[PDB]
Amino acid sequence: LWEDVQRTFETPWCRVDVLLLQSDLANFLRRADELPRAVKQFEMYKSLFSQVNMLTSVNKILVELKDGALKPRHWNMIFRDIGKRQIQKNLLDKLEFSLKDVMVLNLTLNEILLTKIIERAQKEFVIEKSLNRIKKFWKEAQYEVIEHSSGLKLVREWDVLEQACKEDLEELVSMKASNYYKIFEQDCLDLESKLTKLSEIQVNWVEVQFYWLDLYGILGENLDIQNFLPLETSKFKSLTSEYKMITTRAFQLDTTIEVIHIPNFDTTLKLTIDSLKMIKSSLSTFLERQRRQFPRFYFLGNDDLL
Amino acid sequence: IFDGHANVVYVIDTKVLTKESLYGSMLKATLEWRDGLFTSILRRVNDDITGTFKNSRIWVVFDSDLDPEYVEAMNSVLDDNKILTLPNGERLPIPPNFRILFETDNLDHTTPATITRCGLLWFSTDVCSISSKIDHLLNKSYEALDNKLSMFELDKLKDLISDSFDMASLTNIFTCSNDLVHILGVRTFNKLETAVQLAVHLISSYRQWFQNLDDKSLKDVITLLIKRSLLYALAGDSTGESQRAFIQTINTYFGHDSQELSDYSTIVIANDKLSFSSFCSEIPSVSLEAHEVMRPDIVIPTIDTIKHEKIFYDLLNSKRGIILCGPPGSGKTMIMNNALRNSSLYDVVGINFSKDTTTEHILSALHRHTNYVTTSKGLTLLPKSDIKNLVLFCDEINLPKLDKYGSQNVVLFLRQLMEKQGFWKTPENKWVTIERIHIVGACNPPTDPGRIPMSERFTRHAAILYLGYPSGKSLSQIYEIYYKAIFKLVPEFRSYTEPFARASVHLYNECKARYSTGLQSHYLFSPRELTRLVRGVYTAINTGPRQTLRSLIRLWAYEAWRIFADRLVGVKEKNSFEQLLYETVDKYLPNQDLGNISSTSLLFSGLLSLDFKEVNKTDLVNFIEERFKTFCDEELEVPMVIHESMVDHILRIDRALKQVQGHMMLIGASRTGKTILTRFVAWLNGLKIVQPKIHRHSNLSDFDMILKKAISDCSLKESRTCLIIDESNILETAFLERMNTLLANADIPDLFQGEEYDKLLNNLRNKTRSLGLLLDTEQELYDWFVGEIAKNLHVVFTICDPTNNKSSAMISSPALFN
Ligand SMILES: Nc1ncnc2c1ncn2[C@@H]1O[C@H](COP(=O)(O)OP(=O)(O)O)[C@@H](O)[C@H]1O
Ligand SMILES: Nc1ncnc2c1ncn2[C@@H]1O[C@H](COP(=O)(O)OP(=O)(O)O)[C@@H](O)[C@H]1O
Repeated sequence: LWEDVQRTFETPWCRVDVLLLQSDLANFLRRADELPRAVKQFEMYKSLFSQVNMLTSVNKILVELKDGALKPRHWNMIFRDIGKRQIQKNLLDKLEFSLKDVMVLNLTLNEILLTKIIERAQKEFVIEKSLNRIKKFWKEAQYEVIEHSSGLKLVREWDVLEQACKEDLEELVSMKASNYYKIFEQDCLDLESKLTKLSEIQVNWVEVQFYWLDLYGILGENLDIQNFLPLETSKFKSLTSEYKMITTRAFQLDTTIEVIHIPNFDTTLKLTIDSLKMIKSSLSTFLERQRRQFPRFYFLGNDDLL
Repeated sequence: IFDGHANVVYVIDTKVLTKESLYGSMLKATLEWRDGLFTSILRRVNDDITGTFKNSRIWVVFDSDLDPEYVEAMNSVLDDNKILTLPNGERLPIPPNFRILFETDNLDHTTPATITRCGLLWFSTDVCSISSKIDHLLNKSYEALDNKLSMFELDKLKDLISDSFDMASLTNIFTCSNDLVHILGVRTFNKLETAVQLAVHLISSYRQWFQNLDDKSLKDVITLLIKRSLLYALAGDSTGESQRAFIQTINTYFGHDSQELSDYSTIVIANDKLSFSSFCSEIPSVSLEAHEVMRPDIVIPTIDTIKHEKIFYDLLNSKRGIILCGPPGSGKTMIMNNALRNSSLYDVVGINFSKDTTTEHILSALHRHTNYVTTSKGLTLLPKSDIKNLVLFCDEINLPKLDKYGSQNVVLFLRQLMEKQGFWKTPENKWVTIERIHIVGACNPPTDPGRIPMSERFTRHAAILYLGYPSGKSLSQIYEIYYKAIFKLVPEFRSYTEPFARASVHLYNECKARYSTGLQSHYLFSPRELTRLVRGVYTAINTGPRQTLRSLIRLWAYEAWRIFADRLVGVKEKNSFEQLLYETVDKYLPNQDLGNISSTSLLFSGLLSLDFKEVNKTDLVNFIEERFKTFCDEELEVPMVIHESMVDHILRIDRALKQVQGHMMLIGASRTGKTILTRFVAWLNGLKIVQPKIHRHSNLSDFDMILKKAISDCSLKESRTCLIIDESNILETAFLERMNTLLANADIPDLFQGEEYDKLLNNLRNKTRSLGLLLDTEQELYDWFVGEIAKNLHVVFTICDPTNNKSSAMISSPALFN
């Protein structure tokens, strides 16, 4: 009984939970009355009853402290300011310190300092939870791709994941305003960089897919125009090959966020989109030249003339 | 038959299917052009030759009214070039065998060029006589029932039906019927089908007892049944005393040689005797319990109640869509629920229509109780899931607003369901036939502002029933039952149940008479108000200690003030109500021991003690002052002053918040302290306050996640929150309809799917297990979530002057007033 109480104190901070602590305290209170008179006359009952009533008094503060808001820095400053003591940093980082060290801080009398510390921790936790979301969300969230005429892997329903990343940027740039968030500032900036690189990657993927499928209905199947634009057709085929390699690399990567970690990726996207734009401009020039070669073509339109 | 050419028909309702579903559309990710219904069927007819199309004739009809935009893609098809012009891909040629039809009644939104390009056929009059229509309807019913029932009994009954009613007196009946006031009425030529179908079904219901009685008595009972059916179908929209007048009329004109139709006429058939005569005055008594004051599944039997129960059950068994009409306080929804849930053959699907409810919402609602099966007759099907019939209760069908060219699209969708018994699956692009999923709905008269007049097609295809306020006496008995139940708590004054009910009914009648929309457009009084005040009395008594007669009268008057007069303006109206309460009490109460009964002279609150009771003015003032001092200590520091009016408002707000439904409408002017007095009262009970944060581009999604997180906090951790919503917060109509739904309903009907549905389910699991509750029934989990949100959520509305158009819409909304 007293051994159970000592075990509860010696159980680490991360290993104790408020629900299990409440159940254990209920068991202690229930079994306190079952003790014979001889045990109660002994000091064991006095010590156990005092300790369990003390733990009952500090139940709510433990509930407040047990949220995911608190980081090891918060507990470090709690121990420094209140208990005027320190716990080994390796044990503090993994949140394994005895509940006795928590209690010797006299949580009841010093409840205001712990309350303001918990308020700051919750202010940082409002940021932390939104961080966790993107963290695991974009961790995978890959682009579902299919097959077109045995060619590239075009992404299906890509606009929804596009919009997801866009709103993730909006929320990451709006959470930058907080009272207690300066802990993950380097992490926050790292996440910002990752998602901004991804945003540019996505706004160029939409454009490159659009133009590649535009010219793919123009080149690659009808040899007449392919022979009519041999240099442009060769450039388009080379771009198709390199972008196919890029898509295979990114799709067997299986990690949307890690796509930025592939070197010469954004540069490849930029050169690809610039070359595609130039190819489309040259194609439009050829269209206009052919229309000048034959005035009646202006009625047929681009698709019909192609 | 004339040419021996096969016929191909495809019926499409225009407004139901959008352009990207009808003609298809390209995908804005790879420009893959989706087929769409019309283009798909055209492709099947033209490109595919396995089907017979050279020898056959192919016919496409657009039953719904057409708008130029839909034919803006068909005008080329309508043009002499005879080619389909797709936005993407090749242009589909169309053969002469591919004919196109259009059907409508309104030409306001049709270009004259289309009129020139099409062939116009007009119907300036009816196509058939009344008698011929009736005869065809009987033939239809006979052929519908022959393939199921015995042929000889069918022969006997159909001969007796043909020889039962003669068209000559029927003409007089219908002509006199036209000479009668209807609500959303249509010409008798439309109600003929409802009358005949109801009659034939109900006479077929008594098949087993048609072989052992004399044919004279069989003729008598068949005349009784046909008279009853004609009454109910033809005059179901009548006032009810005009129903009695029509009863007398048809009694006179129709043959008197048979057993005569009476007002409260019914046959209690039992296999003990040839029980077929007229039965009346059979109302049974019901004993209830004290806690059953507010369970929205409670109804009290009356003659009108049982009559409407039986008529509704008969016409559902008649397999016909039904639409209900009545004043906003007529009680349609809950009497319908009590009529339908107890049924052992029908399943309740209560769905509230919005300003705009998309069709796939109804499709999902069907999915929750149906499944897709594939047969040969109808290929894909959407029939029932269990064995009991599935009937969906659409609510306020007139609430949805028409499109930019008129006509409500999902109203036509319901027309498609209940006319052609199916619809078209938009992605599958194949017709699906339903299996007897009936349609029931209730709508206030369009004379009520904010209600669009309904298209005659929809009203014609269904049947109309109007039920009004059940007189004054019927209210007296029902609230006498309520008051005996409420006096089960206090047996001291059991015999005083009648005076309270009589006083309440008389006060309600006088409130209706004195105050009307002539002053302003919210002086509407309904039996719902009486039910709310009896609940208030029940809560006061249950929470309060033993009360003397004077105490009971005082609390009754206080609840009368809080239910009736708190919506009143001016002081002339207020003192008029005051003196009205004086004469009401004096007439309906012998005890003369009350003092002044005015608002200032009544001070009932539970904030100063555990027991709700009359309390001293000064003590309440001191308590409020101390709490306000605490507010200045910790809450927002604003120069504030305490007076009697704001103290009275604090009492009102506390009483409203302690109610089970803390849905409050606070109407006044600005700078009066309302938006902060509500915070004060909320903190008095220690609630949680959330105020929405809006912007100049705040879409629906902002209020969506704010409302969802508030709901979760009220549910996941039982925060017991209070919501303050201001006239500034309401600017768009989307979250307007969201709030209207969350008020009229109790949950979110459009976001509880997929991952949201699963997290709701697992959160219910976690909360029930943590609380030690064994509740694991999914439907009962949904109902318990409804109960939790109802028990823990309180929303209050702070509004500017009602003269504002937005404020006028706020006060005039049905759910918000209700
Ligand atoms: N037969 C009855 N049994 C019980 N309550 C009734 C009956 N008739 C009317 N009422 C009361 O009258 C009120 C009117 O309801 P109402 O606002 O018309 O509902 P709705 O408009 O949603 O159909 C209801 O709250 C109901 O309690
Ligand atoms: N009873 C009162 N005594 C003193 N000031 C009041 C009172 N009621 C309202 N006010 C004034 O109104 C302001 C608070 O806004 P409020 O009246 O709650 O806005 P609204 O009534 O438009 O919701 C305060 O600045 C205060 O000066």
